[PDB]
Amino acid sequence: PHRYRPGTVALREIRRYQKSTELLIRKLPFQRLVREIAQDFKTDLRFQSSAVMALQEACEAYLVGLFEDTNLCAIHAKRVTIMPKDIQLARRIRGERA
Amino acid sequence: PHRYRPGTVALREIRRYQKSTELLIRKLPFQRLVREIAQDFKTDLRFQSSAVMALQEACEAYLVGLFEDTNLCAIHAKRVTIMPKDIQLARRIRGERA
Amino acid sequence: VKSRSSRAGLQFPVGRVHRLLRQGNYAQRIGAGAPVYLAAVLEYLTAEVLELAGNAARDNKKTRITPRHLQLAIRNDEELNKLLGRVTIAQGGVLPNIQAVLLPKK
Amino acid sequence: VKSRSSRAGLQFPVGRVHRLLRQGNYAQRIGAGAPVYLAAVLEYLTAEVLELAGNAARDNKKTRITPRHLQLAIRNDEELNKLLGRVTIAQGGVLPNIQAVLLPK
Amino acid sequence: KRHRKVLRDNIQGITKPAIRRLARRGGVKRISGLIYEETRGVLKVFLENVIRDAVTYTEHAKRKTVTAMDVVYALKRQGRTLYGFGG
Amino acid sequence: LRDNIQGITKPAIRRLARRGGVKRISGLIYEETRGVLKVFLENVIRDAVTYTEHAKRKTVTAMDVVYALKRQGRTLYGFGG
Amino acid sequence: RKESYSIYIYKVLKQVHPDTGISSKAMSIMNSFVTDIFERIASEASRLAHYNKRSTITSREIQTAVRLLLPGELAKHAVSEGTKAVTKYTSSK
Amino acid sequence: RKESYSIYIYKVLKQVHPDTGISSKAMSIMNSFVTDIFERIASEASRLAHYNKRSTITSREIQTAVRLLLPGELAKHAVSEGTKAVTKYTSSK
DNA sequence: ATCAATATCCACCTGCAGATTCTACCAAAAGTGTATTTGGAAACTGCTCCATCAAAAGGCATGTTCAGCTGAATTCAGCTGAACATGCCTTTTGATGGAGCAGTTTCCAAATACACTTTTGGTAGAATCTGCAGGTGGATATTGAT
DNA sequence: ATCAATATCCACCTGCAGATTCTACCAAAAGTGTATTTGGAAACTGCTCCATCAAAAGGCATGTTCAGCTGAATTCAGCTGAACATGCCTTTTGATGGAGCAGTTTCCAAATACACTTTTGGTAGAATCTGCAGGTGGATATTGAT
Ligand SMILES: [Cl-]
Ligand SMILES: [Cl-]
Ligand SMILES: [Cl-]
Ligand SMILES: [Cl-]
Ligand SMILES: [Cl-]
Ligand SMILES: [Cl-]
Ligand SMILES: [Cl-]
Ligand SMILES: [Cl-]
Ligand SMILES: [Mn+2]
Ligand SMILES: [Mn+2]
Ligand SMILES: [Mn+2]
Ligand SMILES: [Mn+2]
Ligand SMILES: [Mn+2]
Ligand SMILES: [Mn+2]
Ligand SMILES: [Mn+2]
Ligand SMILES: [Mn+2]
Ligand SMILES: [Mn+2]
Ligand SMILES: [Mn+2]
Ligand SMILES: [Mn+2]
Ligand SMILES: [Mn+2]
Ligand SMILES: [Mn+2]
Ligand SMILES: [Mn+2]
Ligand SMILES: [Mn+2]
Ligand SMILES: [Mn+2]
Ligand SMILES: [Mn+2]
Ligand SMILES: [Mn+2]
Ligand SMILES: [Mn+2]
Ligand SMILES: [Mn+2]
Ligand SMILES: [Mn+2]
Ligand SMILES: [Mn+2]
Repeated sequence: PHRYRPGTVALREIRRYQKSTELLIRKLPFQRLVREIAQDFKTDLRFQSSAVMALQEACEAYLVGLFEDTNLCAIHAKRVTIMPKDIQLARRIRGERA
Repeated sequence: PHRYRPGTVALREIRRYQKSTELLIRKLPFQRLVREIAQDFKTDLRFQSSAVMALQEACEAYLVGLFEDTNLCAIHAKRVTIMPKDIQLARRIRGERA
Repeated sequence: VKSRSSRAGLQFPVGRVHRLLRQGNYAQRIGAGAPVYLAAVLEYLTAEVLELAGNAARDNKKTRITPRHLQLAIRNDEELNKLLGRVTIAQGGVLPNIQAVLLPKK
Repeated sequence: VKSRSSRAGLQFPVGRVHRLLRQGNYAQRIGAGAPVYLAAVLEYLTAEVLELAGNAARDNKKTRITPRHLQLAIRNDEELNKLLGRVTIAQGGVLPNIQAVLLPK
Repeated sequence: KRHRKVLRDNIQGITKPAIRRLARRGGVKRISGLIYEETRGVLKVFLENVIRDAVTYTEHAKRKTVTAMDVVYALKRQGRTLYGFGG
Repeated sequence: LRDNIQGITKPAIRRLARRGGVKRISGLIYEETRGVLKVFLENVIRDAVTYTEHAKRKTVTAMDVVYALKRQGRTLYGFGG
Repeated sequence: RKESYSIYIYKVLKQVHPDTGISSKAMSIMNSFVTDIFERIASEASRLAHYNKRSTITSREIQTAVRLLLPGELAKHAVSEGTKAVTKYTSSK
Repeated sequence: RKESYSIYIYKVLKQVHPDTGISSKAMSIMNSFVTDIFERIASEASRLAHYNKRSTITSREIQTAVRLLLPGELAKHAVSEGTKAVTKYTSSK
């Protein structure tokens, strides 16, 4: 029976995904989310596929960017685990609101 | 002999200066500083008094805001004392660094 | 002879707004209704912050609006605050606010 | 017939840049030197990020520059990183970077 | 003659492992159990704002199809400039 | 003789912190603060003076400073624009 | 000779609090406010017209620009006032 | 009928890196980059002409705009290239 | 300081989707020749702006004492990472019908372009007012000790 | 929480200088009335491109078990940063005189905008080329247990 200690596979995954550039959210679900939000803002809407793709590029870049700042806020608190508290702090300093 | 406990006068001052709108850096030393820094970019320069005043306004506003975010970072770390560490974190998350 | 501000039912100068639009390099032509609309919008927003600042001065037991009153007005209102989130008001100071964790225990 | 680009010793299209200046609503009139200068600067900056990106491609055993190479080139260069500090490069990913405190021992 | 099925709850399509992956690219090593819901909230706000402005550009163009340019312009309004999509 | 940035004194920095809600201040904060302050002023003044030079002037006007501040995303109200 | 929005701002001040005054510094701040919002709305309208290969900034451009620039409620009221002034102006010969 | 900077970008690519190619996604990003920098510089130039009650954007405006927008070294080299292009251009008939 | 159990690399292979080259029109530069502007470039203002001067005033620097806070150490419960089994559902491929971009004409409602004619917004002195800085005297808050 | 004792605030009134409002005139915009253009809306319509749809299969999402090591709680000591009294010096300020420049004219030479009229450079597909993504399998390294 073999078993990597907790943290090892996590760091492995960090290296893995920092090496690649592929989108990390599944395509179809994100497309559905977009159509849902848009629909709530306006019905009968159509989307160019490249527009959905742009939206996903923006969303993932923003979320990766936010997670870096979050990580810095957890490490500032002498922690290794990111928490909603951290996200909230990062977004407060960034000037984002609620 | 009378003595207020540490923290008391500090809170007093917080309320006092949060009530006022006076510039808090003394004017002449600041004008000195401004003229020096400016001297490094172009020599034999003159300054409108309203220009120096605008600079000091913008500046003190900037530093007070940064002190807010800094304080939030110190409180995030279960502290009550702001440290250079805190200013660093705030400025990194603000996008003024890294 | 009646000014376009009067014809639009506005205090703000429709003609001047038109001139500024032309001289601001925005487009090659400026429609007739655009300066009216813009002037109306600017006047509404002005009325808004002037009202809230008036209230803030009334609260301070003052008759004349100051930078401080404009700041207290703007920062205490969610939407004006958002609209001016990256604007600094000279001689406006800050809202009194102390993080609870900094207050004495008993 | 003499291309203005040629007369300026430039690869970037001086005439096109002048036209875009005219059509962009920036000013009533556009001086003849402005499009020359602007196209020159644009070409220079293009050359700089293409240089660094080409380096990234070579470092990664690649003949062809990708968005990834562009991202690495830009983020690893302080000046370009600052110039484009609020720009997002599609399919660019991020710089490998792990906070030291996250490593074992 | 037929309408699409109702769209609802699609934010849950933003799965736990996907959020996990995004955190990994952010260089995050350990994740609290309450992070995923917060992330979904924050993401939803982000998307709402960008899509709102985009669709506003669509409306103004008197179109019914949101274009990649609509999203690019929308993103630029919010200081999140995007390269790669005809920007 | 003392440096000009040192003319930005400890108690003034303290007062600014107070307006920002800070209750307790580490002794290393003041030098840090002076540094940040210097960077801010360098950036703003550099831009402003650039406006000045373009205007073929020798007097930095309040508008130059306001325009520079608007460039740095720090719009100031109250000085001519 | 220099010009500003001072007298219009004061007029609206009287229309909104009849017995309230305004200091000079405050008046400057209000001028900067009007100038700012002017520049935002105009710039966005310009962008809008450009995106659709149009050469005229019409009331519609100002409207969309308002919708994009002002937060929800304020935007709604701004659109209201705008349409009102334009219909009233079309209603004067 | 869509025009881009692609052939010019490719020319410069071959100049700095003769045996290196570029993928279409990367070329698209390059096109965005050029249009972006174009817009920043032209906007700043517009603004600068405006502030000084001038109606013409000359090479001088472009230059100051460049010094405002670009960080140190980048700016210095950009200014160099711009000046040389301009002098070379004006010497020709 | 050693062995297993995986994960990590690096080279070598090969057809394919994606990039580079080849050809062919057309909008877009570029070339001429009038036709305006525009922003210098000298000679002078009026005006803020710099430099002293000269006190007085607070405000800053210094040093002592010590409360209380921060950081180190220790503990443990329970959250969260790793591994595994199960089966859903996203991903891929290819086709099809038609909604909805755009591309082109066809034309007026609307804007521009002058030429005057009016009227309003600014400027420099004129004419009152709002707070601010002070001053008690009355409670509140803060701190040490029955 | 109550006994006393500094200091802190808060209220109500007060008097005045520093600003604010009000008044009185002249260029400069704003408004009119024509004479033209000109943008862009309406009405087909040639065609990408989006929305479904189908169907197979495997890449992953989901859910469980379980134990390691992380976060949170607790304690404690020492040393940092606050409060405060002391005494010195730099900032403030307040004209004052001088003069360095912004802010404005006033000319023209150079530069820019027009309006046509040729001349090419760049673009949209088709016709060739070819890196590189995936797929394997053996060497190297990494990790975790005795
Ligand atoms: Cl800054
Ligand atoms: Cl020029
Ligand atoms: Cl010659
Ligand atoms: Cl000239
Ligand atoms: Cl599959
Ligand atoms: Cl001299
Ligand atoms: Cl060719
Ligand atoms: Cl050819
Ligand atoms: Mn000097
Ligand atoms: Mn209109
Ligand atoms: Mn080379
Ligand atoms: Mn090279
Ligand atoms: Mn093919
Ligand atoms: Mn399942
Ligand atoms: Mn149809
Ligand atoms: Mn009048
Ligand atoms: Mn009048
Ligand atoms: Mn008048
Ligand atoms: Mn008082
Ligand atoms: Mn008072
Ligand atoms: Mn009383
Ligand atoms: Mn007086
Ligand atoms: Mn037309
Ligand atoms: Mn256990
Ligand atoms: Mn721990
Ligand atoms: Mn616990
Ligand atoms: Mn002790
Ligand atoms: Mn004493
Ligand atoms: Mn002189
Ligand atoms: Mn491979």
